[PDB]
Amino acid sequence: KNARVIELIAAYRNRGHLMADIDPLRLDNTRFRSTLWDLDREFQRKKLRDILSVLRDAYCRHVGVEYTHILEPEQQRWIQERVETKHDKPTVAEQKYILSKLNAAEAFETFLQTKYVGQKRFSLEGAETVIPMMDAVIDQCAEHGLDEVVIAMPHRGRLNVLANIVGKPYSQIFSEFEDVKYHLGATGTYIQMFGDNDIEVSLTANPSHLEAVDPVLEGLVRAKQDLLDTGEEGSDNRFSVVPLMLHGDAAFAGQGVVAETLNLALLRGYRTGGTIHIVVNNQIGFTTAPTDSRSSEYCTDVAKMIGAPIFHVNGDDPEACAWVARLAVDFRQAFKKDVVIDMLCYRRRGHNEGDDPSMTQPYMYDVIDTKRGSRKAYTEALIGRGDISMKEAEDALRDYQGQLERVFNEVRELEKHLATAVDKAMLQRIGDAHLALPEGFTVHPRVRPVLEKRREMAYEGRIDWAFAELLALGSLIAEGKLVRLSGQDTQRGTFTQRHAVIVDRKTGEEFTPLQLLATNPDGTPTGGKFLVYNSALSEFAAVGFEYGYSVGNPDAMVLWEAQFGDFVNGAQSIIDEFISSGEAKWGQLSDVVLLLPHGHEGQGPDHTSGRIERFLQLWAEGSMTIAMPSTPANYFHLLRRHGKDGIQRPLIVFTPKSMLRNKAAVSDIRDFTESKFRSVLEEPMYTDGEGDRNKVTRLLLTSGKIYYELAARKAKENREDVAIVRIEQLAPLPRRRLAETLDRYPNVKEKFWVQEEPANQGAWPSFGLTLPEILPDHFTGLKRISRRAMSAPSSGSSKVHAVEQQEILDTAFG
Amino acid sequence: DKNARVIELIAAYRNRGHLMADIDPLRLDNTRFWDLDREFKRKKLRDILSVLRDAYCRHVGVEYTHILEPEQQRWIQERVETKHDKPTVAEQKYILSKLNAAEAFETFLQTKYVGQKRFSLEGAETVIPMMDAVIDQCAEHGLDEVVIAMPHRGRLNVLANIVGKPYSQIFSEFDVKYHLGATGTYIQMFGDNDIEVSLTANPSHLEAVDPVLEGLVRAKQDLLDTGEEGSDNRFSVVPLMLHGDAAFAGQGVVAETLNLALLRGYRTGGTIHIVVNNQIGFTTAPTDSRSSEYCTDVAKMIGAPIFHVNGDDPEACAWVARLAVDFRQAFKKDVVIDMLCYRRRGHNEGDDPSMTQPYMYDVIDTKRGSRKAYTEALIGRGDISMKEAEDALRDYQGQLERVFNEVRELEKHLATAVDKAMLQRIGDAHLALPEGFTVHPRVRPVLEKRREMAYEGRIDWAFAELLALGSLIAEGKLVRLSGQDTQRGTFTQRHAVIVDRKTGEEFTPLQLLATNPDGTPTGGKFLVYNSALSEFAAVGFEYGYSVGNPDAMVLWEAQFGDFVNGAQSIIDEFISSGEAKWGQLSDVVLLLPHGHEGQGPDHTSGRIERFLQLWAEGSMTIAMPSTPANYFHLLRRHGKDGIQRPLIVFTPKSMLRNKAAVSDIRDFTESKFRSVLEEPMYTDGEGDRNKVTRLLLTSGKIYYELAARKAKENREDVAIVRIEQLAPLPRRRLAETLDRYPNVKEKFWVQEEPANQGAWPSFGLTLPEILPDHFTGLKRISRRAMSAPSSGSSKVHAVEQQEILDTAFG
Ligand SMILES: Cc1ncc(C[n+]2csc(CCOP(=O)(O)OP(=O)(O)O)c2C)c(N)n1
Ligand SMILES: Cc1ncc(C[n+]2csc(CCOP(=O)(O)OP(=O)(O)O)c2C)c(N)n1
Ligand SMILES: [Ca+2]
Ligand SMILES: [Ca+2]
Ligand SMILES: [Mg+2]
Ligand SMILES: [Mg+2]
Repeated sequence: KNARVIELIAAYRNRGHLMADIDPLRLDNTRFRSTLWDLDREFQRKKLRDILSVLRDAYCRHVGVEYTHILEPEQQRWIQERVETKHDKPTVAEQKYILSKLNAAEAFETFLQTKYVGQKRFSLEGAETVIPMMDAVIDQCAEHGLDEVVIAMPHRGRLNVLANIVGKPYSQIFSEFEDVKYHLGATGTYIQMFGDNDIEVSLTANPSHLEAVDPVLEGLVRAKQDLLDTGEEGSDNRFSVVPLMLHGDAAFAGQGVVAETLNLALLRGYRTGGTIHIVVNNQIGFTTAPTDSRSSEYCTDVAKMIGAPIFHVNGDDPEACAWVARLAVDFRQAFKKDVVIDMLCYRRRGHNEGDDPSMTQPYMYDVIDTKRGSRKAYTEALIGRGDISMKEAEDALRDYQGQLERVFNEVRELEKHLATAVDKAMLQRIGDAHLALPEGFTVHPRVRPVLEKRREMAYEGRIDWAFAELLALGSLIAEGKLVRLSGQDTQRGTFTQRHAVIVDRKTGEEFTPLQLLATNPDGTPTGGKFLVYNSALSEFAAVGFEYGYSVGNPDAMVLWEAQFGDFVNGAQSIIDEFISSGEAKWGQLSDVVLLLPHGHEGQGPDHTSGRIERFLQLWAEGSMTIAMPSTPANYFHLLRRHGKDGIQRPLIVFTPKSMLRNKAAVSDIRDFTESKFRSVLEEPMYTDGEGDRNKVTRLLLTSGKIYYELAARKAKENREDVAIVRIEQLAPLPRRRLAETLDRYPNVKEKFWVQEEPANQGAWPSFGLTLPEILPDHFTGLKRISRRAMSAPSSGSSKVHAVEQQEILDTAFG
Repeated sequence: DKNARVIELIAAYRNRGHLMADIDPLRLDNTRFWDLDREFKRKKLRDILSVLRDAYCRHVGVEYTHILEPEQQRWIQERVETKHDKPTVAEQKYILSKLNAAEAFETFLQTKYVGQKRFSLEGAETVIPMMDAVIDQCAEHGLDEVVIAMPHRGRLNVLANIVGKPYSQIFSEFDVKYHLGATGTYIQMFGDNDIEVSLTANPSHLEAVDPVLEGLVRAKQDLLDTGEEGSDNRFSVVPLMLHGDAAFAGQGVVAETLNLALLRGYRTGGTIHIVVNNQIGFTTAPTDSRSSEYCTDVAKMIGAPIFHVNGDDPEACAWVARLAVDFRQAFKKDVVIDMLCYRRRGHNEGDDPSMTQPYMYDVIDTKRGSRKAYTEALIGRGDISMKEAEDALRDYQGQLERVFNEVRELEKHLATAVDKAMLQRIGDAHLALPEGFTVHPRVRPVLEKRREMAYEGRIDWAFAELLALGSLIAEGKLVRLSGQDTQRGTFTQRHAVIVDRKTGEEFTPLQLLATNPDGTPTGGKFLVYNSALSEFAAVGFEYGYSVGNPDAMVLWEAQFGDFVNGAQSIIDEFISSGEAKWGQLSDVVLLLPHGHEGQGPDHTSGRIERFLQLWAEGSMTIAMPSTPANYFHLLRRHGKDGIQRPLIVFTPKSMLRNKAAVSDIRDFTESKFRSVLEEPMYTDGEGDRNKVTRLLLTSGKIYYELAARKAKENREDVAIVRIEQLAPLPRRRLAETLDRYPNVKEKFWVQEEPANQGAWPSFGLTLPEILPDHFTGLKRISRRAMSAPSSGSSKVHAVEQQEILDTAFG
């Protein structure tokens, strides 16, 4: 008998959610339809009837709890202790407060659909309970003494969230009201009703691409946490900035970025101490039914990927919704892990102004047509339960009418109205840091020569690309800058060149040489820090995270590195919707750096190109800086200029692979100490040697590693009639420097743009059209030397690659 | 109290025994790890506990209590909680012969060639007898084919020891081999059945092939009349998908693809997943690659059973592979096998993996391979004699010599028009409702207007599309059309499926064209679905479907072309380049709603400039038709041309309801696709081509606005020529048309898109070089260059649009 009871307890805890009354529409009738002497028997010693009543109340009323999939027993125990108790009914005051939030939420919706045209698509009607729910989340975060709640959400109810959650005045929200308002960021202050705390509340900008903002929000919150010295990189472990992420049911189940972002939730490089997720589950996706949208019971099942607790709650019960919101915040604070709230509700209107939703979902909309709103339902229920008197209900309807008038009236009143050069001692310090190992640290035998070579380079020169990068980042840290660098295998470097983190051969302990530069020789901190991580195997979420990190902390140097530039197309949505366009669309600024290894080396179409042509196509005046440096010193100056220029603008860098180890691609100490970034470079024989520019009749214009091959062919054949000029900064085109450089070769009769990439790729598609237009006296007659146009970045054969490369060199010198 | 502790103990093993199972061959985590003769309800507690420890805490970690279906939990419980009969000596020797072949292959690959370390299967060889068991069990069920998708690790070993490709084929001109497709036949060793085994092509982008494989299998399943769109529920084409641990946890496409597993439009009857879990991703440790216990935790999204298996136990690995196939057959749902193993070598030739993972590699350095381990284990247990072990080693040696010798020996050596009757039949089909069907009051006028357009003309875009698809079905073609809200259409224009107002039953008017008037089938079919809210998986699936059935007409529709960038990896790695890279052909159609209408930067552009940039001769067809009839002929040409080539179409939004954008019946019955269109006043009216001094070249809906301005101002001096086919550029038709306007003094390319977008970036550079006698001096009229596809303000949009029209006629 006691064995059947234990199995019955487990059955309610595991599967009671399959029988909970969570759907306000009750669309599926089969949901519910599909001994007595044992009830008074005692089984802590409690009667079976009391055990069963606690289980039905906790798991089979208006909240479906999914938590037995959680692997941590202490988390399962924490939930079952809070859920399996006799809960004290809310005070009438708390019920009246929740009703006032529904009053404000519904008053906003009535106004939005009555005053303006084309607002049906944004309607929160049938889902208004999300407002007292969000209110409870933020109020509970303030109760925990947290610093800020950052929200990311799509368009549904966004202006309602601005007014009733962020607390933006109507004068600001409806100022010159057309749709861009549905994409902009916002900031406000939430002041507790029944408490004495306040908390900052912000909303991040986003495109119409559903869920694409998810990893952006995480990076933004992480940057804010790092600044407050809270969380993973902080002294305190309160993670005092809370991500509050809203979603729609169809998008949450279908978009891959959701799983990529959930995958970041506990990573040392990306954790934000747990995100509070709210899915506005109106059980429809435009005209699409959930059966065509997902292959699982709930739209939230993806959250089981990280063992997150899931609460399915009935949107027509705002008390249960507010209670679950507060429980979610307490779980997040206790375990620093994500909590998912699935609010079952409905979409009162069609998807947009034209849509009659009974055309495609007649059964659902015949049931929706019998529904009174959550506010009228909650007021009527409170009257029935004997919770409020007829007078108190009339006062509630008066408060609703007052809110409605206030928004109409207020909107009516609104209608009436630099050097980057460092001293040599900085280079020496960064070099010495590579040999300043912790006491008893055991360096891997193959890493030790790298550390010694770096000390040698810092004092004697011949500085390679990999060290030049760390000299730039280390000098920024010494000057007080926060530097965050990440990507796939970025700590060591894909080409075993970086070693930003070195690993103890015996203990596995990590040592970060550049972190020593965060402390001055006197011992005081510089205010700077080096944060370097290996990312998860993701492009979409990792790029979105780094973009959001730079938005969150504009003073940080933020770099994301692709394993090979060819994989960055996995993050195309972030490049198109945020990086390249966020500034022009929303006035949102980012200084994020994307490092994209690029170059034709015969390793195939997925290990050759960062798609220079695509980034040049996205570019417009002042949107991004695009570069392909050919020397370590120039890369050093490019990064230091980027971090010190006081301009928040993304930087795209096409970085080398084999050129990392090209013995000709090295720089002198004086290039770091007495020079600056050069958008255009000339051959050293003309700037520092005995070369004669006046002998040149053929000018080769190029970018990147092909320069060294062209220079080696020029040297082999003693071709004084040919000069090679490098365009280091591809965008904005350095018009003036390019004009000035070309003027010093007066006997040029022919000019060629030379590139490794196919004719429909690389810089030619844009340069071939732009250069003869911006500089007609220099580039009229400009011809191309490249690989033939191809549907792939390169051939799949290393043999075909070598022949094509030799054809380019032979044509250039033909 | 005693019995109560026993039930709680049974539940703990079933729920959490996998946390204590000896699954890791390396045993990296050390922290991982009397009353018993009393009978319980009748078995002794010691025998109850032994069954539980063997089932859940030995070399297999079973995760199944998260499954919501109780019959699935029961089915697993019953097969895993039994005293299992030890495999026959013939089976153990067979598993060892597969490990022998697998290891001999690896020794050869790493000894003969340079640069093969990155693809080494050393430490993970047990995946070969595991895959062998999967395919053998599929053959035992009498299934038709197993289609594999995998990344590069052990790919050539799979070709030789699974697909059964000869060494002469594998090492011919020997890295493109690591990406190509392959087909073979698997013949059972101890059975009398055979099964086809194929491998699909893939880029280096890990997991990107996942939805491609599902689409390819579904196309094959539809062809064999099996599964969702078939007579039997066998789903006799099985997807076998391999993965790496870091990519399976980090790539979003995995979740998007798992999300398709039970959908009516995308289900393949369950996929068998094998994760080669070597507990590393290049230099990255699992604690930096995922936020959960297992790399396979994403599979809990669809309640899939998960089996964590020790790669050093090939018997347990082969047993789990067979159980997985039985589960898939019983429940038509995905099964995930997490094979714990190790990566013996560095990620590549340069890598000393102890630089970044010294503890793991000091433990790997003590490991003998799973072959030497399994041979020694078979001697110790007394399952094979010393002689049989020597023969087993003689078999390895013999397999090694054979591959060296065979590769050594290798080194030495049409009209698209339809008739009036066809148009009328498609119009009439819209009114041929099933008995007792109740049409929605707002859908009924659409059905009656279509009958009216079929007989009287003024055919709009939406009907012209269905006229093209419907006529192809009547001719016997399989038409598969899908995308977000595609059944109704995003702009409420398609109504390819209509819903009974009273019962909710779906009716597909075009499906009536799959049956001849005599009652016999045409062989054609209309498969139309609302997709999940995915771009990456949905586009990958449709691409895969076109590969799987080259005779099918496959169309994927973006809600707005602006969202197709979510599928950029599929566009770049498969659609635009699969033919040139792997010789893999696809006739997939992408329909991208496009046009400047003031709805913002995410509801304006399908990024024409990006598709034109990807294009190279013979890779794709790119079009932006301006008339319903020209769109009809474009789709008909595409489906009937006998060429497998992707088609990119920039489709209208407001132009769907533009009263001037309608076609006559004669445009369907007596014309063809026109790559270049002239104004009807010159081809059919009283317009004089010799009066023209200014030529406006354009594409798409802006034509109607330019024509309206011409008509308002009676501008006989200006002509508007449309480029309907943007790629390949219709060079001969363009020259021929322009030669008909001899007094042209100036030419302009006119477009709605910003100067750095639309067709201008490519046309501005390409038109003066391919046709210098016509386009030298070509000038642009467009929106200014922008970092976004458009302004976010409808007011700015209107001003800019008027500026374009005023410049064109200035
Ligand atoms: C990435 C992306 N794909 C497609 C769309 C087009 N779209 C807009 S709303 C919608 C349906 C959304 O359903 P759901 O996520 O349940 O949200 P709801 O509108 O019901 O609140 C789609 C497909 C989009 N905005 N973003
Ligand atoms: C989409 C994508 N991103 C990045 C890479 C680069 N890459 C190649 S192998 C590797 C690590 C793979 O780890 P895992 O998935 O565990 O497979 P394994 O090599 O261990 O078999 C990465 C990140 C890739 N090929 N594809
Ligand atoms: Ca800057
Ligand atoms: Ca074709
Ligand atoms: Mg929805
Ligand atoms: Mg791995």
